[PDB]
Amino acid sequence: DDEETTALVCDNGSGLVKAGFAGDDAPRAVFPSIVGRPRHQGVMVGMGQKDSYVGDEAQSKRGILTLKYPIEHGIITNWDDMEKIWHHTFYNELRVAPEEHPTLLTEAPLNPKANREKMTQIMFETFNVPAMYVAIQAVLSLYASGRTTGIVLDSGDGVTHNVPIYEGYALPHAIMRLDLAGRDLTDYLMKILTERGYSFVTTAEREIVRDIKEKLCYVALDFENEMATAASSSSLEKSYELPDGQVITIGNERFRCPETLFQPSFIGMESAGIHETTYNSIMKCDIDIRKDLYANNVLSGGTTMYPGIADRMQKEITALAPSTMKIKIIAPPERKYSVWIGGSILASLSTFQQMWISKQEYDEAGPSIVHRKCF
Amino acid sequence: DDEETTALVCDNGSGLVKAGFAGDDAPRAVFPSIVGRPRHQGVMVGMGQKDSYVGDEAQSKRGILTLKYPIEHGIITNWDDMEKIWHHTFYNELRVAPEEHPTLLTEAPLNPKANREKMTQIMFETFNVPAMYVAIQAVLSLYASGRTTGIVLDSGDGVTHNVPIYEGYALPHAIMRLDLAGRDLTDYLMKILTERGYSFVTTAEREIVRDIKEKLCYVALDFENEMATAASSSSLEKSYELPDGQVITIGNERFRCPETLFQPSFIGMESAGIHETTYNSIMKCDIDIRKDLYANNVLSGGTTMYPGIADRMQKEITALAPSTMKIKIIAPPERKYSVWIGGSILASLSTFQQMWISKQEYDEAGPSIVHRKCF
Amino acid sequence: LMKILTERGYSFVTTAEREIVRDIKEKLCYVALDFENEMATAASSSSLEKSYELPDGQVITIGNERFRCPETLFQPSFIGMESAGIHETTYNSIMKCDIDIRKDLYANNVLSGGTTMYPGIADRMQKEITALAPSTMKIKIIAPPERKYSVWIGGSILASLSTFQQMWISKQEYDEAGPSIVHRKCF
Amino acid sequence: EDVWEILRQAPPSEYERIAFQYGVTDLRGMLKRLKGMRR
Amino acid sequence: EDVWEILRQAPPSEYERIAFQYGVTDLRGMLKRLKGMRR
Amino acid sequence: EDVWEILRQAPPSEYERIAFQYGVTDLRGMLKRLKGMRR
Repeated sequence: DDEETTALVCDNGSGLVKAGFAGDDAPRAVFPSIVGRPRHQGVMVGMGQKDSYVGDEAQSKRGILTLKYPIEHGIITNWDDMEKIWHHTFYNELRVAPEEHPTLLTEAPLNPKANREKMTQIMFETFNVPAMYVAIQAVLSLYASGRTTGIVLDSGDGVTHNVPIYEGYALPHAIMRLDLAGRDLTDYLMKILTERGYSFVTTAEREIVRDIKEKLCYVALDFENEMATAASSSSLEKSYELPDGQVITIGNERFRCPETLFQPSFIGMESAGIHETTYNSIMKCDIDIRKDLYANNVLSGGTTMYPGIADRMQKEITALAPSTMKIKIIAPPERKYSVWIGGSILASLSTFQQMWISKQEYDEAGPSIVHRKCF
Repeated sequence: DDEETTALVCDNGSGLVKAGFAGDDAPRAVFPSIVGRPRHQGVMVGMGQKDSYVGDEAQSKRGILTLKYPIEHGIITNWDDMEKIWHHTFYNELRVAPEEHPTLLTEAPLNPKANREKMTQIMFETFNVPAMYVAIQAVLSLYASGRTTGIVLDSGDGVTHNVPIYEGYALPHAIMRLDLAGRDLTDYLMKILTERGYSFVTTAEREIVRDIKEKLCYVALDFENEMATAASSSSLEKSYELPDGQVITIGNERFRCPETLFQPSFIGMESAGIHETTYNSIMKCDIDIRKDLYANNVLSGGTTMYPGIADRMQKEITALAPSTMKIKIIAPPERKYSVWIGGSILASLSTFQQMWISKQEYDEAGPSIVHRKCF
Repeated sequence: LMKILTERGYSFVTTAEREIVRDIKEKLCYVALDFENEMATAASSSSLEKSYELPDGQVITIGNERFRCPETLFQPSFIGMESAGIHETTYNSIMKCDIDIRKDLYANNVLSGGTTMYPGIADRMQKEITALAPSTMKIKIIAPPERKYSVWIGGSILASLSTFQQMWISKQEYDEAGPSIVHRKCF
Repeated sequence: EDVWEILRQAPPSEYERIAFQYGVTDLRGMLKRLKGMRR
Repeated sequence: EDVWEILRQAPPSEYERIAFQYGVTDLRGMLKRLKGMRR
Repeated sequence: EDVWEILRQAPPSEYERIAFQYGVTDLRGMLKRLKGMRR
């Protein structure tokens, strides 16, 4: 009921799905990627409970229903759930006809091709959008940076990687993977809370604990000195009302939860921390790209919302990087939605319809087309 | 407890260390050059786990321990680990007194002198062998050829070079370097397996994948035609029981892993493939040495164990070399141990003790001696 | 089981009733390898109606509960735990394990507990894994008859480890290092 | 600023570049606002 | 059996190991009986 | 073959050569077997 169209900038953020129109200032839809199964499924007069309309409704009315991510580990194992998820999206908070508007889709690196294959044809068929296009959430956040050069620590929704760049020029050889996720810190901190005399196993407990993080957990620049403090650091014992109501006490965990992103020994990953992954990616870089990398040390992720994260960056590099070069880590406050912003700009790139996955091109070339010479 | 002596033909094969006595028909010792750090180091009744007796024991009982090469990139960064490695060698599978027997050592071209300097004095002191001698693994394999003339593609344990020769006459100007290694193909194929919907990051996963190569991966003479086949080549989908137990599926990767030794674009080396490196070395050669080179196209390496490798040679040269000349690539089945065989013969060269690095010569001339007028 | 006994026309709330019922378990309750087939049997399985003298004296009747009490350790839905049964907990721990540790795990499927004294528990193990574990690998669950006291036996051996006094929490070490010592670098 | 004028005047290929040199690091911006016009 | 002799002869660190290979799965045993001597 | 005899008769410098012409490409061989005698 308007002019030509505006794109459908839709993000499948690892934890929450977020989206808006082309060039919107904020993805109007955001909510957990959960599927809900009411445990006991009590029989009452009438009904009123849908199985898995989780969206944002389920967690509030959580407990009976369990939690499910189709994309559990940044990779989706079930889709029926998931396409109904997008239907909820496009008809409950997008409440829009997909056929009406073009949509750009977020796909993470290392995906098997068939994943985007199907996501495509299903969106075509069920959603019959005018047509679609997809892009790497990492890459979309990278355009959200506008910083043509430098690496980005894309530790955002539920994934972590490094994205070395120069003038938009990134090396796939220079990009690695980090299975670490908000889920991982979740499991770790839940473990610690339990072992400290607590029963933290339940799903809603899982959401509560992540929130406990996001509003409480920080990271200390120094590790042992701050742990010695915690031996008697009477500052850090802030106890927080367990949302059920009894204040839950907190100590040094308020920081020593996520640092394991530098030391996965306690979380148990042979992998090396974020910092040295960035650094070795740096070494594999060419000679002088590295000063820019220092200056283009663009962080990304709201999961990385922790205090002193960037400063811990500069100091750790310093310990690693030569003092001769100068280190400048970037980290926008708008990092988790920066991916969606870059998607909105790129899909909004009305000079850039040509890359668009249309009905015909797909149909004549089937699913495989979107993969050859395009994405 | 016998007559004069027999040499100690010991190879520090880039991936595995191998060795035997003078003139042995096989290096009696072979095993990975790994160092093992048990990750969590669980406390139990008593002990029984040595840190880094990796040898061949560690990988079987792998996982807790990580992997370390002292010689990581054909060049050794740590030695304490490494001399204890040779102690394991000489006292666990050589189980012999180094002082008893002379030993010839394998050193690769382009080594900084100090490397062999120290390796020498440490072997003297710790091992007090009667005395020692060292030689280029490339050169030792080259005597293993007996082909006085021609170039050898020494793509063996973990390195790649070209060794143009004539009557044993090789040009250092005509010899180049290839960082490509079984490790490199390892990283590439691990990358591909992961991106195809797999989590291939773990060390034991690394050994498993190399084995997956060595028993599965081949190379196709043609690239695009065989890739078009793979579009529907129902032959190549052989899936192999992941050694954990679930059959891991395989497709075109069974070949398109190593070809990058001809095209380092996908592995990301500006360097040119093995074939054209050989060819340009050929051009720098004199006028007519080249026909012999064609006939002396001696391949080397078990890493090069792939099927049709030699045939791909002849065809690629053909595309390069004039049809006027006739191309004959050599490639023994005994190529990876050919280096050790040549070492055994040369050290066994009882007409050739005179080149031997003795106690005195070293002591009076310190470490530097072994480098001047000798090696 | 107290819940079930009560709901089947019984007043099982009292403490001594609690001990009695646990004993009723330990000497009666078993577990069936199959669930639905054995429940269909119980529809008419005239074997399983063994009634046991309530220790007060009146024989208490028993049916399929003699087995369907503990299986919930595999299905906590009826006991109401979102948690997954013992078997799949073992299995997912297995998956998180490294590549080839798992064959040993199959062979080292060591069960423990006298609470697990139930008949066919191990066999239910192998079958459930089989349904889970690849047939390629071979599953071997362990379960000593001496499982509940096996803990005490291991303690007796370890403490008896006269080569291992050094780990011992002594007067002084504690006193100078207070209570915290026993926790750092030791337990 | 002239970023409006010069990023509606510069090359497009180099609209990228010169938004990134002539002050519009948010070339991201420049296009989204160019679109706010043509969005 | 020789487990008595070889588990009073083997390493201790590897008394563990070789009770577990040379037949004394009850290294637990081997020590408790070694102790029945020294218990 | 006479490689045995002529490679225990030829020059040594040219033992190399004539193992490589008179059929013992494994001069490598010829020496290791000459050594199997003197090894």
